[PDB]
Amino acid sequence: CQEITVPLCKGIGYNYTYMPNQFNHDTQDEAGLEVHQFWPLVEIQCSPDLKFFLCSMYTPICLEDYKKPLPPCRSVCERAKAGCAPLMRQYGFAWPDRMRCDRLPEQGNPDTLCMDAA
Amino acid sequence: TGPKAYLTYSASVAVGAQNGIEECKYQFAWERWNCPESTLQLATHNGLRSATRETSFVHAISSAGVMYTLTRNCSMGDFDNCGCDDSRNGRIGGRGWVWGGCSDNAEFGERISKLFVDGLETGQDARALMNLHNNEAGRLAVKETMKRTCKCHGISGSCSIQTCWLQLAEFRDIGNHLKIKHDQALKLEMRGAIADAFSSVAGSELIFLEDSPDYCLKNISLGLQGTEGRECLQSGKNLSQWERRSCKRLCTDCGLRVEEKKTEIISSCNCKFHWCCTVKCEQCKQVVIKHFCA
Ligand SMILES: *[C@@H]1O[C@H](CO)[C@@H](O[C@@H]2O[C@H](CO)[C@@H](O[C@@H]3O[C@H](CO)[C@@H](O)[C@H](O[C@H]4O[C@H](CO)[C@@H](O)[C@H](O)[C@@H]4O)[C@@H]3O)[C@H](O)[C@H]2NC(C)=O)[C@H](O)[C@H]1NC(C)=O
Ligand SMILES: *[C@@H]1O[C@H](CO[C@@H]2O[C@@H](C)[C@@H](O)[C@@H](O)[C@@H]2O)[C@@H](O[C@@H]2O[C@H](CO)[C@@H](O[C@@H]3O[C@H](CO)[C@@H](O)[C@H](O)[C@@H]3O)[C@H](O)[C@H]2NC(C)=O)[C@H](O)[C@H]1NC(C)=O
Ligand SMILES: *[C@@H]1O[C@H](CO)[C@@H](O[C@@H]2O[C@H](CO)[C@@H](O)[C@H](O)[C@H]2NC(C)=O)[C@H](O)[C@H]1NC(C)=O
Ligand SMILES: [Zn+2]
Ligand SMILES: [Zn+2]
Ligand SMILES: [Zn+2]
Repeated sequence: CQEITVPLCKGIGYNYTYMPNQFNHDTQDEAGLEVHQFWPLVEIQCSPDLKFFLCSMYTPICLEDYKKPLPPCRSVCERAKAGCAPLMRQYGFAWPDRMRCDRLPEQGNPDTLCMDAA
Repeated sequence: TGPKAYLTYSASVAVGAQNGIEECKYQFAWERWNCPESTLQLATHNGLRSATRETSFVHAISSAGVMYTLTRNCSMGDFDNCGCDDSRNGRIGGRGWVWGGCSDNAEFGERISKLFVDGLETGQDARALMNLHNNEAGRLAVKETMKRTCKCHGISGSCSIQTCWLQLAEFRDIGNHLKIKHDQALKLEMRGAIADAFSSVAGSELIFLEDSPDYCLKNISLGLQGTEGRECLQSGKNLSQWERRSCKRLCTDCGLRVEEKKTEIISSCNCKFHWCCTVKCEQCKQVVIKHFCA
């Protein structure tokens, strides 16, 4: 584990993330340069979940008791896509293929453990 | 090749050869010969003076282990002397991608691996050429398996533009590969008349001379401990038809009987995830029943 240094992801729920991430990034700074390109959509608040979602992917949680990766649930992603994609579509921006939601576990499985709302 | 160099790499090399032995142990986990080999043994040559098919695999996978580990040693910040493959960096390798990153220095790993592993192959005899061959067979297995890995640094992460470098495959995949190379190795019948016959053999393929002993049987002269007292697999949800046969293969076909052994183990389980930040996993006592030859 190391501590979150990227601005957009500070105080989202946890202060500790690991590297490399699901996107295969060396430093948080390298990861930050890319997630910062979403800064508009965060301010627009097209989805409340987007900041949490983008941060669970670019700086996934790191726990000292649970050493298996912990991704966001499919439902969390499907809501951020629901809010953001139309607006992004309007400006010629496709919903990123890494952000795809079927690549994520659905909630309600002991085998597929994830992060979501009830 | 001076004792100052031999010492600076020796720690890492020993770790490497062990990885090779451990993977060999993995690949043959449920076979009659189960890699009863030590790291030490490939220096002592005790437990493998038998130019059998299986001795070929040991040479390759351990040579492959030394090279793999030190190539990765080099690439990470472990040796000051070697950087990585800076050659070809910066260039344009294809449509919408460029070279860069830290491509693994395989030629460095091969360099060291030859120094230690091929060193132990003392003698100018036919067996020593055989073993020398098998070393490179595993060594070049490590090289060929290298693949272009990439990171997409386009707009918003799009793979439109990307930086690539040349990376090692997972050592497992090298083990699986060399396992195959072992399964289809071939026997040789044979001073320069011998050295001719070895050059008629592809550098990738494994060479062996003697036929392999009955591995059901104990033969302390060969370092073979017999199949008795070995765990086998009976029941399993997702076991290879191979794995399901392990009990008949290791035990009954060898004359021995199949006994069960009740083991209780403690495993973290039944995990529930609290909202945000935390996950709390209670631990459970679980009963696993193992099987073995008696
Ligand atoms: C070349 O690369 C190889 C790996 O490819 C590398 O082998 C590994 O080296 C590390 C560093 O010595 C070993 O890591 C140790 O693992 C043991 C358990 O056996 C730990 O106890 C060690 O912990 C130390 O550090 C901790 C944090 O500071 C402390 O809490 C602890 O008290 C110890 O001080 C340590 O993590 C690893 O075991 C080997 N791999 C093996 C042997 O399989 C090799 O060292 C590299 N060579 C160079 C030049 O670095
Ligand atoms: C432990 O292992 C030794 C050696 O095993 C031999 O070499 C192995 C690598 C494998 O190729 C084995 O298939 C092979 O047997 C065993 O000793 C060997 O015993 C056999 C007889 O059972 C001998 O075979 C003879 O060879 C002669 C010529 O010298 C013939 O005339 C005979 O017809 C017969 O075929 C063989 O020479 C012998 N090897 C030596 C030199 O020791 C041994 O059987 C085994 N021990 C145990 C505990 O089982
Ligand atoms: C992560 O660190 C931050 C900042 O230290 C914590 O947020 C609060 O920090 C203030 C001091 O700046 C403390 O007085 C509060 O106790 C913190 N708030 C809370 C939630 O109690 C935050 O708590 C840390 N997160 C974790 C993982 O505990
Ligand atoms: Zn040898
Ligand atoms: Zn292969
Ligand atoms: Zn049973």
